Amino acid sequence: EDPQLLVRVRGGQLRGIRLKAPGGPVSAFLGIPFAEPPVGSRRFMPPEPKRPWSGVLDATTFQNVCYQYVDTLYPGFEGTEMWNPNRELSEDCLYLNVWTPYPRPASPTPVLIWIYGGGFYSGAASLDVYDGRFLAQVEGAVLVSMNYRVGTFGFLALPGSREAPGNVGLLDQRLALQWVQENIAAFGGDPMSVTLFGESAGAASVGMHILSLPSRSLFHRAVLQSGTPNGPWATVSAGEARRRATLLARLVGCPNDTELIACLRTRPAQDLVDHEWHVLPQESIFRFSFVPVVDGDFLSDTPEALINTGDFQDLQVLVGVVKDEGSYFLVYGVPGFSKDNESLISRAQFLAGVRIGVPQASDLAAEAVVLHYTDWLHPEDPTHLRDAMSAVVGDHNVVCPVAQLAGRLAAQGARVYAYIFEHRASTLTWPLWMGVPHGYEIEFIFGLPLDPSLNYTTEERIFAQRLMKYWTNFARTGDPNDPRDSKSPQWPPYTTAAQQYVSLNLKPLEVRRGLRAQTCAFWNRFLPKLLSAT
Amino acid sequence: EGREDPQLLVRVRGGQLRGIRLKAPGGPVSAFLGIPFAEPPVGSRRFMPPEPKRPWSGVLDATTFQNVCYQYVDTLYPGFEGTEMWNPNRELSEDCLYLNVWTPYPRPASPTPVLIWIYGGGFYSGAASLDVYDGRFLAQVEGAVLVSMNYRVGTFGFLALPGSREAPGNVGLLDQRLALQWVQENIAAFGGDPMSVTLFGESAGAASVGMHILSLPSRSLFHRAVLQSGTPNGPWATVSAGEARRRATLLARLVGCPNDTELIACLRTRPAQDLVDHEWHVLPQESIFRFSFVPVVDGDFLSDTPEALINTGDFQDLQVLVGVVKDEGSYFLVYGVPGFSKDNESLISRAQFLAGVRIGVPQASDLAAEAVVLHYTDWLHPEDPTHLRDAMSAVVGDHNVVCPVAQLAGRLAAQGARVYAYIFEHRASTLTWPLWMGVPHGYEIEFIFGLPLDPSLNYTTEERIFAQRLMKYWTNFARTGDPNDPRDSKSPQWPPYTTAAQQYVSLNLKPLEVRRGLRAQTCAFWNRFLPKLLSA
Ligand SMILES: *[C@@H]1O[C@H](CO)[C@@H](O[C@@H]2O[C@H](CO)[C@@H](O)[C@H](O)[C@H]2NC(C)=O)[C@H](O)[C@H]1NC(C)=O
Ligand SMILES: C[N+](C)(C)CCOC(=O)CCC(=O)OCC[N+](C)(C)C
Ligand SMILES: C[N+](C)(C)CCOC(=O)CCC(=O)OCC[N+](C)(C)C
Ligand SMILES: *[C@@H]1O[C@H](CO)[C@@H](O)[C@H](O)[C@H]1NC(C)=O
Ligand SMILES: *[C@@H]1O[C@H](CO)[C@@H](O)[C@H](O)[C@H]1NC(C)=O
Repeated sequence: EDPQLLVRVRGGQLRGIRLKAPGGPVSAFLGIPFAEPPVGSRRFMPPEPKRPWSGVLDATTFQNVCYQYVDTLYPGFEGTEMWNPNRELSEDCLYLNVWTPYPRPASPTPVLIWIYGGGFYSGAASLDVYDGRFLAQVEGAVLVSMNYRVGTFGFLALPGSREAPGNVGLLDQRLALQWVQENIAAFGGDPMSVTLFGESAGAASVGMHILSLPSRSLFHRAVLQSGTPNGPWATVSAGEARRRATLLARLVGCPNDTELIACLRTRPAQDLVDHEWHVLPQESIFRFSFVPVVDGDFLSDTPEALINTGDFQDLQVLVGVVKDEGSYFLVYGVPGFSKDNESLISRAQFLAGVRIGVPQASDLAAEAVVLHYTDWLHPEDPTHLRDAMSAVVGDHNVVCPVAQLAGRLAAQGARVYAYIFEHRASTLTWPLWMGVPHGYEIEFIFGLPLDPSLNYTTEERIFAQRLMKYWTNFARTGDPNDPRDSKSPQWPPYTTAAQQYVSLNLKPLEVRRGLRAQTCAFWNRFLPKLLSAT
Repeated sequence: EGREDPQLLVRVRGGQLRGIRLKAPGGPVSAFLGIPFAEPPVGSRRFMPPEPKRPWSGVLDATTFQNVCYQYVDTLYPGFEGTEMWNPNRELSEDCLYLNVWTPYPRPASPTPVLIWIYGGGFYSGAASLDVYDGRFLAQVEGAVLVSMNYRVGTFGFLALPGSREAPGNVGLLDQRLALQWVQENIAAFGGDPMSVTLFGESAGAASVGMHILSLPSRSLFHRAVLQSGTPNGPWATVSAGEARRRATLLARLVGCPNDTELIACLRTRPAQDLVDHEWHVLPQESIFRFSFVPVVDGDFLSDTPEALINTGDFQDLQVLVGVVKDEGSYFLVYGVPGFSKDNESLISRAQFLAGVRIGVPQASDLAAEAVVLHYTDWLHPEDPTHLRDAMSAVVGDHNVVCPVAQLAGRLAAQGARVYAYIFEHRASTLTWPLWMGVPHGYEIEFIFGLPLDPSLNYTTEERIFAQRLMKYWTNFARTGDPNDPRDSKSPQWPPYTTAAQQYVSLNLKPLEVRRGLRAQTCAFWNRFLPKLLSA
């Protein structure tokens, strides 16, 4: 019995496992329950706190993945399978993981809490890319990650109902946050220095915690990677959540809300997942059936309204995007695209793809997108059209929403730092045309290139080490720069005047100005004016 | 005759003429100035198509420029060469339908290509007699025969009660056409080749050239065309029958004139100046680069709209040269946009930019105007008064000239025409407008006509060489339909504009540089997006 691996938390005693990191050991406590299992009558309901337990709970292994859809577009392919569940699926999935230095930190250490992405329909904290050991060992950080409910289980809502109120996956995350405030000191973590970080739907999640008052006493800083609470996909209205929940119910033979929710609770988990992708209003990509709802509770108003009227004075945010945010999504619905060819498309296929990639756009608004993204010197060139399609989807769904948030936060007191991530992993199994796809910065921030068995280059290991420092410097101080340092390319704050951000690549930091400024003016200022007049 | 220079006596269809021996820097030229080509369009003839000039007895003196057609005279900046250089240099009269001819001295032995200049000035102003249109240098240096005609402007050329007999519209264009007919019948008397006539003009003059391309009866009267900083398509060069009628009727009321015959009859009783004094009061909006009396789509001279005609036309037999100056819009901003002045830097605010766009794009809805502001904003510096000033210039220039030209060039190329496109980017060293205005509308003309060759004018040596290059491109085009010299292979070549490659050349002090896409993205905005917005 190694006393470093034995911790007492409020609910009882835990035994962790000593893991090997490249430069030394780390203590890991995996599969710690933070809620009562949300099963049977507790499906669709807010999480309840975990009852205390007897003896010593075994926290040496990852727990089950929340019940979710599993991707089958390309069986066996690493590019898709690296995001699929790696533990058994279950509705009993509300557990969290903690990595700490070995021996445990002498003095209180900054805490980073990772919230995974996956469209609010998928994801798990057990995926290898989310491995906290490298950050623990190298940076001395305490790293925490939680499972939260996804799909119908986390986000099906009959708004105003007592028994399916909506947003329960966000309340799962909040309970884990509450757990960290109460327990993280036992691991050497500093509960007065918690940084949320996440990617895609996890970044949207982080933003929702910034915009929900109860969450704000549970952290101090935030990192939003490739995702925002504002934007086209991260929220639905109460009417539209009700519509989808009602249509899903109908699809599974169910059945007054009480009666409808009750019948849904009798259905096997897979029966719900079976009909998950039949409730969307259009043929679309980058669109997810069950997501956070503007309920007037967790979210007091729309994220747009909230970001425009918020006071962000004692907040620090790190935000950014990858170079090719849209590319990944094109192979999942747009005719002409595939990982297995160069996806050189016709102009006809481009016009069609815009209707799928901007599914809420009217005929005129779709036409304005096509005209803006056409290179009128090469209007029919298949490479330009393919790359333009990627751009439309990435800009609409991620870059322009990020730019808009960055600017509101900055304008309203927040200290903001922005980046574009431009390095394509040498190990990537997706084709060259997709570039630096959505999700492929995470492995560098988590420090996976430091594991020499993973076949990254020496430059990537050095690069990962740089990114780990920025993120953990930010966690420590709300500033990604070194306090004592190498020095003379400093990462400057993003402001609404200068609009400075940095390129994250194998070369030293480069400061640029304007995150797609002209194009995001199109999406953020023109298109809203268009369809609100028309 | 007897004691008189035998090289200056020529007979045309109407009778005998006496010209004048003028000095060009390189040697003498012959000029026959003030040749009547129509009956004076005065009295009962006002607003009516021109009648060909009846023959005269004796020898008509063709030694001086004749009267300028009655017109508005610019008052904005009195005594200032920037404005005065375009103002009338002879007395104003409705008796003004004269044309001018310049030829080598002695007149060429074998038939020479003819260039016909059609001046600009909004269809409300202009004269063939301005110094800037002086044909002596082209005649002397290139051996060209150059013709320039006066045509009626303002109400006198373009006021229309469409469908009427007494005021059918387009009569100023009919004046231009009669001159083209005159050249056909008569230019051989001067050594010009009637089977090789190339038109050219700037602004309204270029719109006019394009209307002759688009009008059947004019097509037999010339062989190649050159349109500088203007087009028949676009927002300002024509008006619908209904808008022409509305403007004519409003003007009539304003001068105290109530049946079209009765209305037009009463208009003919009014002093020419009364008409001029009210012509600016009939535009539908507060605007710039908009002109009250302009060609009308009558279903006669213009059988449909220029847009329809350029889209459905067969131009296989057409060789055309078209282009633009670097700063088409700057000039116009000082005649209407609050914030702008020739006497300061015109650093405007964002509020002044939005205001100006309403004036610069007068026919735009609120949504269209905001699309323009959003497109032209530098979102890295949205409040910077230097960019705002220059975006205001660009809006006006792109909407009214650059994108219509891009448009025309593409339709013509797509439909068989051999097209050559340029952008002119040299700012004359003698320009009196402020630097912020760049290379403004009309300031290439003096180089094409060769004024820098006159040492009394104080241009640089480099500017003289550059003028000689341009005169060669223009006359080579006139001669052959190709502005390149066949023997000179060392100089860089000017390639034709095509839809595939969209090539065009920069005209400046440096050798020709080929560029691709004449403002392709922005003109997609004006030519493809806004039209689709309009339908909704
Ligand atoms: C440059 O000169 C112009 C011409 O007078 C000035 O324009 C005026 O600006 C004021 C203040 O904004 C307005 O009230 C007027 O409407 C403008 N006059 C007109 C009719 O153009 C301009 O202010 C000058 N620039 C500076 C700062 O010296
Ligand atoms: C982003 N990530 C790297 C974390 C995981 C990749 O997941 C996707 O398949 C992206 C495409 C997608 O969202 O598909 C959902 C639609 N569906 C369910 C029909 C596949
Ligand atoms: C022939 N040129 C274009 C080289 C010079 C034209 O000069 C102008 O007046 C341009 C400004 C203008 O069109 O004035 C219109 C307003 N108005 C009529 C009141 C003077
Ligand atoms: C690329 O691959 C996809 C999938 O089979 C196919 O539908 C598409 O037409 C292909 N394109 C070309 C032109 O090879
Ligand atoms: C040109 O320069 C001369 C020589 O200094 C000067 O005296 C003359 O007035 C100038 N004329 C013009 C046209 O500017």
